[PDB]
Amino acid sequence: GSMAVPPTYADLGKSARDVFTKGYGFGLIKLDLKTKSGLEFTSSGSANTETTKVTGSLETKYRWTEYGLTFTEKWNTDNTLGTEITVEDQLARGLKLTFDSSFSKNAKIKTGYKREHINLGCDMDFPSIRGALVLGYEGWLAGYQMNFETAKSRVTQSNFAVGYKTDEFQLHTNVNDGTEFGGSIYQKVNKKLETAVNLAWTAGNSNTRFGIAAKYQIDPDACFSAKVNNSSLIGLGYTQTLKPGIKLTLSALLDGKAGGHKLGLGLEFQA
Amino acid sequence: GSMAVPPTYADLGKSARDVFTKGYGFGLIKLDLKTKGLEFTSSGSANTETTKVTGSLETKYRWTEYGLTFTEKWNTDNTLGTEITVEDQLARGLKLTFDSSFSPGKKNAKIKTGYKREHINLGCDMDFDIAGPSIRGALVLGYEGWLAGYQMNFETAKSRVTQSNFAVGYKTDEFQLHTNVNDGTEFGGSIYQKVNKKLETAVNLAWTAGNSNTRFGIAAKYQIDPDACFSAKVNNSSLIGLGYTQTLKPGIKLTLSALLDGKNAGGHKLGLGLEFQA
Ligand SMILES: CCCCCCCCCCCC
Ligand SMILES: CCCCCCCCCCCC
Ligand SMILES: CCCCCCCCCC
Ligand SMILES: CCCCCCCCCC
Ligand SMILES: CCCCCCCC
Ligand SMILES: CCCCCC
Ligand SMILES: CCCCCC
Ligand SMILES: CCCCCC
Ligand SMILES: CCCCCC
Repeated sequence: GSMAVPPTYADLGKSARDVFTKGYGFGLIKLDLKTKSGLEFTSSGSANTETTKVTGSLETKYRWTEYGLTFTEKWNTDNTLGTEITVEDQLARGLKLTFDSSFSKNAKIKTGYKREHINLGCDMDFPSIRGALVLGYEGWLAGYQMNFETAKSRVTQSNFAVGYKTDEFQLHTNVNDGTEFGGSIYQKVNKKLETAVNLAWTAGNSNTRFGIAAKYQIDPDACFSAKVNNSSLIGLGYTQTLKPGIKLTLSALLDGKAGGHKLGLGLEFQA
Repeated sequence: GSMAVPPTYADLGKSARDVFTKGYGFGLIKLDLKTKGLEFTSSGSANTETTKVTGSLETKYRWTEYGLTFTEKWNTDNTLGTEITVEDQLARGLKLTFDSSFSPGKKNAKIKTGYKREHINLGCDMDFDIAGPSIRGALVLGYEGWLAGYQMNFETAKSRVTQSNFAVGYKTDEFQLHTNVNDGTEFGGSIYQKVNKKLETAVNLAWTAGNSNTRFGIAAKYQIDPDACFSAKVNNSSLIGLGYTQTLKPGIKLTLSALLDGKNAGGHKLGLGLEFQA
């Protein structure tokens, strides 16, 4: 983040998360194709490694910009269809509201106002409410979030986050429902290498969990990622854009200490 | 030993270091007077090469009920030093101190915030200096005896990173192997092994990027009796080092040392030390 606008609470510490999460894709062979990116068509076909289950997905996205609207369609192989309507920066400079639906309810309305040093958020779920608030002060970041159930009239979760970040170095911490502590350090050495460190421990248990990850970019269109943790789990991640259109991702998981591993492959056609 | 908590970054490879550093004290005659709640530790040392004399008066008193520790430092030259330490009050593994000192020499203060835990050992340093404030972080992880540590010093005056140090090592009480890289151009390794209760061994390794030559050292500590021990060290720079320490009675220990320039007639050094404990 190089702007004066703080990210959303859910997007807090995304840089370190991208080092651990993205670039791997274990235990799934998925084939995705997005086109006409404008009417945005997106096809997704993922096959499972453990259960050998093949599930498909076809996504359409009508987006026309001047009035700030974006329609969304997503139907999967086993019928479950949802629509998403979102207007951006029309009723106010930093206003944004969405509308959700599903098919066999799960309708949702999500409102969020962003400004310089401030990024509030509120979500209406159909019957719970989730409110979020993130404040930025000279590179620092503080955040709070509360999920409220309307029927029980009781707060479900309460997360409080503090952190400091730049485009080169990020540190974030958060407490989930009071009993869960989590921390993540992200530091990029150069344009070609990225490295993140993860920390988490639950209140009431003395033990903790830590993990390290890497993201090494050899060529502009070929990079490598590797992660590990104290649970004797290893993860390798490879990616090579074969040509501008198609982009291949091969990865593997190794169980350091029965003896079942995981292997992942991914192709990303783009026309 | 092999406690669940990893050590401080600066404390990585302390078992090997102690075989070299402690038990010697060359070229200095020192007299320490430790006294027990509060603690008044009086120190008086005289240099052998320049015949200068310094005497330090230290006052410390801890408060176990609230984890507080007060510490005062003052020497012959009018230099004052103060330190306050709180432990395990705001959190279980939390610890944070505040140092303050000035010398009629410069004046500076710093706050050192460090959180140790099972398998973790976090530590941060907020240092306010005359030149510029300096922020120094340190994280050390432990996985089944393996230790991986990192440390950075950040000169905040104008955004720059002063030193970056990456260190890995496998540590058990019977065998401690450690390696570190400093500033990306300096490498250093230590091999600590204790043969038995009576003998300890350490090996030192060091070489700099851009120079073919290396520097190594071998040390040893042999403890003849419960009240007497012997030390020895030698490096590839032709420097022999001996030391003898004997507890004469419960409250006193005597330390004799000598540094002998092995090859090329150079100035030799001799050390003597007393440690009254009362
Ligand atoms: C923190 C480093 C984790 C390394 C784990 C790799 C798995 C191999 C470990 C074999 C002993 C359990
Ligand atoms: C770096 C953050 C350190 C915060 C300490 C949290 C305390 C964890 C709970 C342990 C029992 C009090
Ligand atoms: C020029 C920006 C005007 C901002 C008004 C929007 C207020 C949203 C209140 C939550
Ligand atoms: C663990 C302490 C976190 C403080 C980070 C220091 C960043 C300030 C640089 C201006
Ligand atoms: C964990 C942060 C250590 C301080 C480094 C600050 C660099 C801006
Ligand atoms: C525009 C078609 C909407 C279908 C959603 C039920
Ligand atoms: C500053 C918020 C931390 C809460 C600890 C229970
Ligand atoms: C507890 C964090 C201290 C860092 C001061 C900037
Ligand atoms: C704590 C050492 C691992 C951090 C990435 C170099």
